[PDB]
Amino acid sequence: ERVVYRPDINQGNYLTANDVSKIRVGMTQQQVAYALGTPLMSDPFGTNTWFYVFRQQPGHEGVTQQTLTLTFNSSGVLTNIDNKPALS
Amino acid sequence: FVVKDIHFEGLQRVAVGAALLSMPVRTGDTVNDEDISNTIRALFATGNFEDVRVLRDGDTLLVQVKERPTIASITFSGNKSVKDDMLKQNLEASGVRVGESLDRTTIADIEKGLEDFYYSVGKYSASVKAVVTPLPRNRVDLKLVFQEGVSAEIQQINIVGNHAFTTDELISHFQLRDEVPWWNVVGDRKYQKQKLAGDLETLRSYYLDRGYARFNIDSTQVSLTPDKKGIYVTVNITEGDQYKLSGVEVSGNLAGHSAEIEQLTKIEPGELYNGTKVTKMEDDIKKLLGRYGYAYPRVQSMPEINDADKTVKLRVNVDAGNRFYVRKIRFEGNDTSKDAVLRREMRQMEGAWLGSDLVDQGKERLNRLGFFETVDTDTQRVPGSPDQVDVVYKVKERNTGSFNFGIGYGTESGVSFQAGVQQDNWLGTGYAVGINGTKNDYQTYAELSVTNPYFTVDGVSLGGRLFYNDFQADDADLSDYTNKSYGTDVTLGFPINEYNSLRAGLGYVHNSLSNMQPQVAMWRYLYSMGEHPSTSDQDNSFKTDDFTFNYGWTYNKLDRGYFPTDGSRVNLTGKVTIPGSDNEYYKVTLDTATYVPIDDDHKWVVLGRTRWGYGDGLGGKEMPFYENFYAGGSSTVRGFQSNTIGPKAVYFPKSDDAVGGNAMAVASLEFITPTPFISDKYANSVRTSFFWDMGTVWDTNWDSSQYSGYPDYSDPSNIRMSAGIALQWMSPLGPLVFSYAQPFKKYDGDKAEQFQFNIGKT
Amino acid sequence: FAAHGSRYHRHCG
Amino acid sequence: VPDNPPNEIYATAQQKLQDGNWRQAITQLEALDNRYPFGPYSQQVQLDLIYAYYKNADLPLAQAAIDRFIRLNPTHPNIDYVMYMRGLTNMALDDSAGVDRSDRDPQHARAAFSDFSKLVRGYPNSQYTTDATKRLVFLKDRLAKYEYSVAEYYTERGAWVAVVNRVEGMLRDYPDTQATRDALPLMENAYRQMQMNAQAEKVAKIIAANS
Amino acid sequence: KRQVSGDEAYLEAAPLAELHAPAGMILPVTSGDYAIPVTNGSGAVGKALDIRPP
Amino acid sequence: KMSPLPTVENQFTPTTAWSTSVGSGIGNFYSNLHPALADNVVYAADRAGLVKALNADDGKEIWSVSLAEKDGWFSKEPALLSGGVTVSGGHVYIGSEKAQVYALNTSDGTVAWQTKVAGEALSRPVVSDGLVLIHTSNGQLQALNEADGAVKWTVNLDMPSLSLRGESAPTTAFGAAVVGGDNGRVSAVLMEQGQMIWQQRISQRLSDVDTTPVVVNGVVFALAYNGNLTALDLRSGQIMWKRELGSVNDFIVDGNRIYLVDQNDRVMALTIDGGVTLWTQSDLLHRLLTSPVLYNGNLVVGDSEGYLHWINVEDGRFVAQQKVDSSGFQTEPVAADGKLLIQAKDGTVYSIT
Ligand SMILES: [Zn+2]
Repeated sequence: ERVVYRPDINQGNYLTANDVSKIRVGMTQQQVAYALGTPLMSDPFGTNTWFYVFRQQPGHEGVTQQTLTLTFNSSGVLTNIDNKPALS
Repeated sequence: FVVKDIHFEGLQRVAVGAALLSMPVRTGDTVNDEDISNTIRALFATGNFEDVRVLRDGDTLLVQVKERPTIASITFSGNKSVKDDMLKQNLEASGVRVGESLDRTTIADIEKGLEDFYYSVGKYSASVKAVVTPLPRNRVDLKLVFQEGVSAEIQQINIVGNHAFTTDELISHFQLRDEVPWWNVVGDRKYQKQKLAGDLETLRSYYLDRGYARFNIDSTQVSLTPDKKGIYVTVNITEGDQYKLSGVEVSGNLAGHSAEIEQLTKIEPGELYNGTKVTKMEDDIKKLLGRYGYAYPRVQSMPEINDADKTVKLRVNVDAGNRFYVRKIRFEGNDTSKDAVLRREMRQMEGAWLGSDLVDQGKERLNRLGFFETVDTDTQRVPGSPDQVDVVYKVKERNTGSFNFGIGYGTESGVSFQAGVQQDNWLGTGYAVGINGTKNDYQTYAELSVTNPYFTVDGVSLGGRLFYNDFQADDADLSDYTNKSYGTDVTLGFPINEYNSLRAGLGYVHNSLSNMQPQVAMWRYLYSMGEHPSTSDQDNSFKTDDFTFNYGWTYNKLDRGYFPTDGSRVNLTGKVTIPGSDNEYYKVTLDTATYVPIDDDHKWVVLGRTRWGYGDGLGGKEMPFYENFYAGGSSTVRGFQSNTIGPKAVYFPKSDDAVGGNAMAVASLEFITPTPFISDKYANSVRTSFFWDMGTVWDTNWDSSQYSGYPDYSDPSNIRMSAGIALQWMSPLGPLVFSYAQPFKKYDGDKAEQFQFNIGKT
Repeated sequence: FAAHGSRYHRHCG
Repeated sequence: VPDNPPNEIYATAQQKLQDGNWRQAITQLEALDNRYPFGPYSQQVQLDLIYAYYKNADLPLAQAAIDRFIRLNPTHPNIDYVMYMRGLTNMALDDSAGVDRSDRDPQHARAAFSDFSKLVRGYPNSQYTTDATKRLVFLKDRLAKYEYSVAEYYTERGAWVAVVNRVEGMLRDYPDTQATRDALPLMENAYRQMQMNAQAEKVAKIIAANS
Repeated sequence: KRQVSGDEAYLEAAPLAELHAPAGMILPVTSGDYAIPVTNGSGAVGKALDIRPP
Repeated sequence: KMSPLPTVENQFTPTTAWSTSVGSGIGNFYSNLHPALADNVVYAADRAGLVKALNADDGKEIWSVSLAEKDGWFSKEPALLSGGVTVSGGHVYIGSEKAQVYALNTSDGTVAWQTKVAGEALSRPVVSDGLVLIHTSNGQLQALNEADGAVKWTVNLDMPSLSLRGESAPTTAFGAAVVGGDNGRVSAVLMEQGQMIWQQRISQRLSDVDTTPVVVNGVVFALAYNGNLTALDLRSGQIMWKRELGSVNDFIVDGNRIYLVDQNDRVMALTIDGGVTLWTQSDLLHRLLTSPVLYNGNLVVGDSEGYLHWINVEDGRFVAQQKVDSSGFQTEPVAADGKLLIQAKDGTVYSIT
């Protein structure tokens, strides 16, 4: 269970309020990359989508995850944003 | 002269076409003696020849040349001080390698290179000679003969200018040594520049830790005796006054965590300056800034000093840096060990933000296993990505299989032998297997064990063993009987914290008893089990089979593994028989050790130890007589002979023979002081102490009312005491400990043993 | 005193 | 070790090289090469030396001999033979004296794959091409199993970003192998664990479409 | 040791098989580095090839 | 390797007059501590301390004193007296490894003044016109006023990375001092302030250090380890003649001849007027010898095995051999006023007829 001496397990991009708050509709991929950093995963099956995930499981507590999905136009212009601050 | 042709002699190996390409002149060119000289000097410049000679023949430009002889054999003689492969590595320089071409003119370069090499080894009087012999087809062989001379040794280490401390206290911590007693292990009198630099920086640290902010080292001289046998070392230093700490301040690219860093940086007023505390503070600042995802936090601190008030003001600068992410972790060199065996020990997660301290501590974790000779690490930026890196580990495996043997002696059990063979990395799987054996005066033991360090990825372990034992009581100064047993166990490990862990498992044991001398305490247990042996005969036997459930718990926060000065250690163990077995009993034990320093330098400390035990039958039956507790001897109560404390046997047709009891309580208290008469250069290697011991053993089931003519063995009030002195150090034969104590409270059946000692591992 | 095994120790009083 | 002219040196060496143990067959070869390094016999001595070192399991010395020859004379007509022998030499280091060897270091297999690819691309009509192709189609699956093992470790450790990236890279590099077809359920499980059901359904469509 | 690989056997394994793309989506683009070159003709396989030098 | 002892017949039988032990000796530590004689009294010393005065004839103690500190848990620390013993006027001057320089009055051994110098004092002090010159281990040369013990002037000299243990005691002539160096260089300084007059390089591992120099009739003779013997003018560092000889031991000049002991332990003779050899006596090779002295018309040299060899200078032949002490002889002998004295590596002091 949780009682055993686990290490800390970090995954994904590191996000902060000061960084996520800078995203506006219509920015290009280069500007989004400059603002947040290159994403560790993207859709491989034929859509221009980036997934930002910030998942932690420290010490002897449970998990906490935040996601941020950005959908880009074929021209490379951001068109939709979806922020989910808490795990289901 | 005009070149009608060029004619070659002596080109047995060097290509004629290569020489024709290599000369500055070709066929049909006008040639004079200047061009002939240019040709011969160019052929000398080619380096393939030793004696070029040219002539103007009647119709050709004649060249007659002896090529450089090819070296076909390299041999050494008299070189036993240094490995042949080391010599081969040394001769890689100056083009001395088999198959190539050379001359006798370069022999002196080899001589001086070898002389310099042995000078670098410390053989200042070494001499070398070479003998060279040619062979047909312009081949040549050489042999090297060596004289090792005498290796120099350090004669004295001196420090001039110190006033705050004695020179011996400063010398005591250095790696180099100028005095080495025959009865101690402190090092060797060899000289190395790396160790000299390490000693210099240790000396600098020793003064920086005690407020001497103005400490400086002026010069260092190394001198050699005219016979080149002794080496002298001297360092010049100067120290100022001590300084006090006035306060700290921090500024830089703090990235919004300024208050959190500031709460960490505060130091109370009035304290002396301390470089260790400054470094720990800046390291903690780096760590705290590192848990927010910065890869390379950089901090720097310089001290501002005021010579009027003797106070120091600390200035700190911090640069947060940037964020990087790990794309992949790769291992290379593990041609035998499985990938998961190395990947289990990492603390950096793949596909997460980078942490430099995590990478370094993962390297340390991987190096602690001992399967590898060396471990290296590199961080490579992946091309085309601004902020992604790859981490690569380099390892080189070593053979983990080994066989070991040992021997020791002591008054507790006499001559002991140990032997075994172990394999720590069976087929590169990470399993550990081994076979072990041991024989004392009164016991013979053998076992075989298998252990899996990772039964679960969190660190839970699983293992077992299969053992055989042969215990003969009368040789241990007990009542006479004989017990031979075998069985098998299986157990689990379960760590819950850095300092403490749990334990549980099952086991099976089969006991066989023989040659039992009749007595009331034993035959009480036999009657309880429901057997009626013959009182007049010694030739009785008994057999039992049992299944047991085991558990335990350990806590360990000691300062260091050898000669500790702080911390505590507690160990608890239990046992209970599940139904279906023959016996029905439980047992529990607990022991404790703790250190409490009373001096700031941790050279005056106080030690306290305890030990408890209890056990009884579940119902109707009793605990078997071969599970009893014992006290007395060097391990438990100094000053008493082994196993003599406790109840005594009463035969059927009373004596000094002890039988032990089913309850025990032991206590001890000890004072540790510095050794008074050993020189301070190695006085810290020997520990001397004074102690006070006490304890008792009693049997709870002794029916006193029916045995009025004998003492009451159920009374725990019979407390024994003793006091004395003991000392220990690391002998060249191994660990060693002496003791001398005298009991000042004893009873009728107790036999004293005032002088006790032990040598080596037993 | 006696050489009980290899240890030398009192078997007496 | 007796001194002799090279005609019967080579005669005896070849007589005891075509049959019998290699331990004495090698010994006359280095003696001949050491005493008479330059001469008509040179190339044949080098090739027989490579063959003896390979078959006697002296793999690093075989590596040294091949690496010496391949740049000493890159214009030899039988360079494809040496090229294939280098391929065999690299392939021989990937196993030892069974337990599955896939988890261990694959750099030797990678070098062997590159070597056989260079051979089959350089000399299509050489006689060794069929066996070279068989060896490299084995090596491809061997390379894929290592990435499968790494993903299978991280799916037990509990790091899902690593699992999806490993499986995606394996799908990009080895698109047509049994290891990838067996490994994509880990990608589906990781997507479902990180609550990315929109991607989990797509991986489910792939696994449903392919048997 | 390890002399078994000098007379290597059982190198033959399962053939490669392509993946099908479902409707309304695409597969990731292949790297192409480990692409297997196509060949023609036939020749000796296994023990039938002579490793002895020319 | 070391040669075996020679066999000789003695034309005379030397005997020990008297022997008195003075604590321990210098031990196995290489040092320059040696006894001194003046006005029929003899002064000796130990490494730990224990400066002792003995009458020349009977060898009986007059007074004794110890310089070590004697406080502790029944333990004491040594003063490490390495500098040689010299006497001038009513004071006795001894150096120390602890950078201390002691001045003891001859009457009762009580300290007159004590001064701390820039480094380890290893050379035997020399007294001249109220100033004492001390050559320290770290290359500093300092002059102390003999009256109060205060520092007068200081001259800094370069020090190589590696060197031989020991320092060159300076000598004085015409109001200017001459001193060797560890860099194979000889320098001359004016006595009053320390003005450098002239400098010259004498030498060719790369070790090259000097012994004490000597000056006669306006020319300066010097010798350097693994280097070259030279002759220099007192006016400037001009070189007249040179040879390939080297030694760490002292050498003596007399009449028209020069006697020295080679670093290979070979006794030789040379002319003042030019670098030519008169005779060579090479059989004590690789036996650790000591610097020679002239006494009773013969050349006397000690041995590290404890033997004392007498050599005739007229043709370079042995005349005597004697066994004295089993401890050995490292430091130089001393001879004056018809007496010859020597101290072993142990504390025993010998008077030889
Ligand atoms: Zn006994």
